Amino acid sequence: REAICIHIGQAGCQVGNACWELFCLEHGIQPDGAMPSDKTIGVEDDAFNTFFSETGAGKHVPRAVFLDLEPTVVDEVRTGTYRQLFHPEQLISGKEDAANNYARGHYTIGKEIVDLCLDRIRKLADNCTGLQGFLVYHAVGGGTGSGLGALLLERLSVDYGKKSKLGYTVYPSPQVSTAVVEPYNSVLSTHSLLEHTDVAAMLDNEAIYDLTRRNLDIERPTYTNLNRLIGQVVSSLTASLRFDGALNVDLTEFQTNLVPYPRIHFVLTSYAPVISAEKAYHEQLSVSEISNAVFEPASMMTKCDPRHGKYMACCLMYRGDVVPKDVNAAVATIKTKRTIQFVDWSPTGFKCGINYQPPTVVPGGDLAKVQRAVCMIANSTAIAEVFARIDHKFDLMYSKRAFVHWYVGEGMEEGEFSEAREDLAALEKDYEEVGAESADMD
Amino acid sequence: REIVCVQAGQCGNQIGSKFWEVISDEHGVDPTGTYQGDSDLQLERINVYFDEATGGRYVPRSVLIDLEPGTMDSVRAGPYGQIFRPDNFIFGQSGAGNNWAKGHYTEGAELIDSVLDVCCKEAESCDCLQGFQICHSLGGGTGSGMGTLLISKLREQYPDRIMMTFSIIPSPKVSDTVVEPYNTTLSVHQLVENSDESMCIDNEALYDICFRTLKLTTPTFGDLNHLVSAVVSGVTCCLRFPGQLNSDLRKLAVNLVPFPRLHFFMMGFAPLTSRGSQQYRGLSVPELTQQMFDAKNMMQAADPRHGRYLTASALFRGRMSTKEVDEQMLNVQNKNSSYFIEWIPNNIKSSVCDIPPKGLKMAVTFIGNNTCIQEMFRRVGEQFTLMFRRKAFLHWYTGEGMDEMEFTEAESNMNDLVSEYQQYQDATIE
Amino acid sequence: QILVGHTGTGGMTFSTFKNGCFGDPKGPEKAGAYRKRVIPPTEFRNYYVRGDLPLTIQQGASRTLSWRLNVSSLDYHHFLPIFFDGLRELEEPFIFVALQGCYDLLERGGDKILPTIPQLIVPIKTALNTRHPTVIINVLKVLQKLVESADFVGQALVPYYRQILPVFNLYKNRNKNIGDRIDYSQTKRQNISDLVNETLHLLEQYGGEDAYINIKYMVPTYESCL
Amino acid sequence: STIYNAVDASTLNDRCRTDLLDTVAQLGRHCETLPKKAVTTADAPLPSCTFNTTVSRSQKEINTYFKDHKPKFHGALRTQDCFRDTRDITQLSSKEKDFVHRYAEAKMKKSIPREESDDVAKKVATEAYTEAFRKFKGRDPTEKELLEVERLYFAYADDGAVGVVQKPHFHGPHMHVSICNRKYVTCPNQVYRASLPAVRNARSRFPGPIPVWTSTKNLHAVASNDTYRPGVHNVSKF
Ligand SMILES: Nc1nc2c(ncn2[C@@H]2O[C@H](COP(=O)(O)OP(=O)(O)OP(=O)(O)O)[C@@H](O)[C@H]2O)c(=O)[nH]1
Ligand SMILES: Nc1nc2c(ncn2[C@@H]2O[C@H](COP(=O)(O)OP(=O)(O)O)[C@@H](O)[C@H]2O)c(=O)[nH]1
Ligand SMILES: [Mg+2]
Repeated sequence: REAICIHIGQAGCQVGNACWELFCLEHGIQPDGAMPSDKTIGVEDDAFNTFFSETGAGKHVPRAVFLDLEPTVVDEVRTGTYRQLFHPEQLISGKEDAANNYARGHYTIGKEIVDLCLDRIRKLADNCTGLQGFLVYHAVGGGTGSGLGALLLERLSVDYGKKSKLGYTVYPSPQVSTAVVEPYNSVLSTHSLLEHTDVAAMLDNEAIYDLTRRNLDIERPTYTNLNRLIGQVVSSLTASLRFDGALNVDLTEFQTNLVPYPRIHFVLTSYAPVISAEKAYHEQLSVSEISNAVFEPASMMTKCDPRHGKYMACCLMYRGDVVPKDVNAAVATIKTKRTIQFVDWSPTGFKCGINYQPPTVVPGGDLAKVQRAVCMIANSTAIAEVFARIDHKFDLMYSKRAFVHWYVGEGMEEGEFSEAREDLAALEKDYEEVGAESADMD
Repeated sequence: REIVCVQAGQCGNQIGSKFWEVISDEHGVDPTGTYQGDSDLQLERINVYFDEATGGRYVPRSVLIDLEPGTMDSVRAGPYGQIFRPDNFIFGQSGAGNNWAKGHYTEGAELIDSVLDVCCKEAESCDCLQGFQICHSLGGGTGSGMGTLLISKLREQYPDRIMMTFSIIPSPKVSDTVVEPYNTTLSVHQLVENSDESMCIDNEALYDICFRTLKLTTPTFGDLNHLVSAVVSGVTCCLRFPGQLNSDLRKLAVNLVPFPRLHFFMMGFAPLTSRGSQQYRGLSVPELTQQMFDAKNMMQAADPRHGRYLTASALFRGRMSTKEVDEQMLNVQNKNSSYFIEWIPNNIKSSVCDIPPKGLKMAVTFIGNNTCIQEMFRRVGEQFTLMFRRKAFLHWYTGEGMDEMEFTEAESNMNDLVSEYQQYQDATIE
Repeated sequence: QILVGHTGTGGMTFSTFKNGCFGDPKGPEKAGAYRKRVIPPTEFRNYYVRGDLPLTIQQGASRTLSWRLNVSSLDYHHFLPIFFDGLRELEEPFIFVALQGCYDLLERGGDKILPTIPQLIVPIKTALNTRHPTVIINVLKVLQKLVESADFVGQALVPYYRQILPVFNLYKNRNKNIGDRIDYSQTKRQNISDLVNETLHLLEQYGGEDAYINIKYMVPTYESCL
Repeated sequence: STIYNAVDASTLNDRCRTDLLDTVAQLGRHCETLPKKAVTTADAPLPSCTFNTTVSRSQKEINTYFKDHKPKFHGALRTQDCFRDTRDITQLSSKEKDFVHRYAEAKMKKSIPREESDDVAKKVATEAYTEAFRKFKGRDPTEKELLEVERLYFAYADDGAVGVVQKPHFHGPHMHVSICNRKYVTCPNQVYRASLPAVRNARSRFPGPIPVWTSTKNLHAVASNDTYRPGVHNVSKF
């Protein structure tokens, strides 16, 4: 039933702002936390419970923490429109950033703030009766997102144990770039995400820019568009928990169906009707068309082409007015395709979900209003190509020790570069080996 | 002579809801629980499925079990849900996750004592108890694991009664879950030891019934569960109404099972025909018999023409001559004689009951014991072998605690079941 | 336990295979009143070890007791309760000293035994609660000596039957039936039940004019002797 | 519950108990001796990351009985033919072989001597044909007229005569209909040994398991989708 969202650093807080805007507007909670008396929701209803708790006077408050080392973004949240919605204890801010150093966040600065984060998260977890995982939003390119995200995932994994941790991560884009030191932070980051996450979803800003230029008709996109798309995706994935449907899918079903081996937990994500209002009225939108859409690489939110690898498992979430015959016909058509290939050890490649609540539309010009949508999470060996470009950039920089004195000065051994690069190399070799056909019976 | 039903998981709860709709309609029970029927023949056997509550009321002798309450709000929301006794709902707080080991070992052993307590409370109230009836899917998680757990406990506690199961099995084409082969194989291993008679259904055959025979434009799981509720309520009809040649579940078992491992049966129900076509064909015993043996109207993907009938049974409802029933069963046995095992001189049992279901002049339900059921199991075993050689998802089951030896035992037992059926499918050279 | 194939009862059902309570059929756990209890430590040990008792163990040819002061001049109000507290001991040399001390103080106590009756009630009631047969026999013999020691002693013990008699009820009907065989336990007075009956008879005899009502009140089976 | 414990707790007598147990034992033995496929096993050179365990999931983990009986009936009808046992269904028919030889003769544009064999059936058939030809016409038949033996079918009669089956019946089950309808698996008019033809699955027919609803010009109709897979049907004559 309940899930708690943890937002770290700049990207994670801004995406959290867009997400909570969406979840408020879909349930109908006023920005003051109340609910107007003219709505037909009913006082008794419970669907909000996944994301809000009431104090008993009927105000709503959300199950989230916002974590940052610089004040500016959280003070922006504090002075914005949702000021009265959040409890002030939930908005935690340090004094100064981790300055794009993973070492500064992990060793020097995050160590001071981390115990406050655990005390607030504990205060949330004590006010639950069916917590079924943590959702984490961060970028691995920056210093505090990498360092405090890793440290916090380690501490959470010791303290909470078996509870599931699902990550949405903004990875360094393959040719769009914002800072020089992105490869070092991403390599050092991937070791912690490897050990301390149950499923990891990969996002690239260059892909969401491509999707908003190509599919939407936006000449001048900004981060709010990308964050609204991410919010729509999370709302689609959690809708299966919150509303009635023909074939429900509990959050444990994603991990059970999608993950074949305990290390093979990095997944590709895509969303079908990313379409503008003018295009949406030019096209019919049947179940099979959006199912065909989620498999085109032009639809993906991570910059990888799945045609260079093999799928192991797919999980398809349908929400809205959909009928099982269309889901079955679509999956059989996908299976028919020749450019879509599954590993021969995974014959039953698909998991389905069907929910009656159509996706909510948030005021503005970034998505049409539609009666049905499908969202996909899939595990594929193609992801090894995504890591290879970071490793090439790391090798280029590390060949001259271009910046290492900063990292060594803030507390890290030089050995950690070689260790992390060898561990990510082993992850590539794992994806090479798992994708090798079973030619042992010859 | 009272039957106790067990309904498990979402599929089981939905099929059960449709079953209790069909039975309450046939016996004229109002959704308030009030008797509103129009003949004494309805009242005189109401005890078979209903218990009597004070001043008029009737309560249905059924136990509802599931591991997450999501389903409970759907069944509670159904048209008859209020009728059910509150104490009969036993539920947990988190789902089975479609994992057999979780459903069998952690929440299974946690809840099972309260389910066994309810089943014993219900059984000891009957003046004479007939067999149990269970509906569940074999491909799921809580259905397979906890259903077979409960079956094992009831077989320990009631070894002299009959144990009958209706079971849903995964289509090779209509997949919904990646780990279906493991759950199916382990559940079939449990059933072949535990069950006395088991009927197996694939959703693909019910879908083909709906599309080809009924020509439904937009079928839903409610139609499939209506077909299932029709056959389940039909098999028991001779238990609870008068007739010229009465029959009983034990007599069906005695005539159907030649050897104790050969207890897996196919089902069919004959008067299915679309509303446009119905003006074109009247009901008659030859027509019912022809549809009854037509594989289009049969609820499994295996076809009888690829196997042989060991035995079959037909139960007729309605006012009809016995001569036509006997001569039809002789004519069908004679005309298709190559498909019947030759060392048994007569393979078909007939039964005749006076009271048809409301609004039909006549109906028949068909139970068949044919070796072509072996084809489904080889297919499931193939997908299992593809998955098992590579340890594709095995770490989930081993992390719960299962030994790989359970998987090798279950595979060996199913393979021996397939072999035993396979020897009887092909006749000797002579 | 795992399910091995080819061993189930599948397809083999026969009527021949046939197999309102608020508590478990085994019944409640026993809490026996005859079980022995722990022995609390006594002040007699401390008084003997420190050396406040005016007596010595004279060895000679056999163990006796010698007193530095004549017995008739001691302060019974102080001394008598400690000796009665020594009846609870079980190991040497405390038991011999306590028993011989109580006997030879009761032998020549005089007219001062009567005022110190209420002080001896607590040692008596705490000795009998131990449910150890040896101290029970010892305290029963001590009571038999005490009742006939001086005048008016028995009439003072009538109000205190409430604190002494509950132990007596356990061992009043426990004699062994050996038929025609002869009993050799009579020589050393090691039987408990006969001692209980004799003590009850003596207590009623010396009680006065209303001891029977109280003894009957506290021992239901008892019937009068006079 | 195990069968042994159930029998021990049952209320049978000793003889029925031991008979039941022995029947179960013989059924198990016959199941064991019946040869079909064996259990599967894992491969030897499995790669890595199939045994390694992530720390998060490490925290997750909890740490002869059967008898043969052929009772013959006196005076039973004949159900086999000497001529029938020689032919094979898979090989092309004798008329087809004659056409193949005539095809070769036409292609080469010259006569080709026929193959010679010492089969008894050919000799018997030629003897009978010559006798009947001499009966009908008072001449011995010419070698060109003896080529009819290849085209026709031959079979014995009940009294030992040799004749020709004019209208052969299908070698599978078929119907001889009279005042009553009857089906015959084998009949004297069949020219090949009895066998059961193979049929397709009932649920892999022209529309798939889930058809798509389309329309004609002005009526509703049905069509197939990817759930329908046509058969291979890779076979050709000659
Ligand atoms: N999609 C999306 N990406 C963002 C957003 N903000 C920053 N990014 C990207 O994330 C990377 C920068 O990471 P930051 O979040 O700024 O790093 P940080 O967590 O603030 O770490 P510090 O600089 O030490 O405070 C760049 O690739 C940015 O393009 C955002 O709001 N949405
Ligand atoms: N006929 C029928 N099949 C169902 C129903 N609900 C689910 N299924 C099928 O059963 C399989 C899912 O198994 P499920 O019932 O969810 O297993 P469970 O979670 O243990 O109860 C899929 O093949 C579904 O299509 C139903 O109401 N009727
Ligand atoms: Mg920052």
